[PDB]
Amino acid sequence: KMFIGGLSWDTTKKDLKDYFSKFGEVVDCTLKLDPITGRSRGFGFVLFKESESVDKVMDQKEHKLNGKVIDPKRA
Repeated sequence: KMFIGGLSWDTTKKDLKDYFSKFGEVVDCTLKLDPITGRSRGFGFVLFKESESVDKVMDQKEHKLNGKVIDPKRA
């Protein structure tokens, strides 16, 4: 699992999970940016299915989803 900081107030587990589907497989992907439930924490989480897939997305944190970069970490 990992932590992705810098999610857009209108992000979702789909656009973030798919954006991360290019690194490997994902069993989970949360997004704390609820623009409707006032539950937007400004970041979400990502949970890949394999270790090699996680290390890859961590090889370069110069990401850019929702039109904004993020902060990938080991949760």
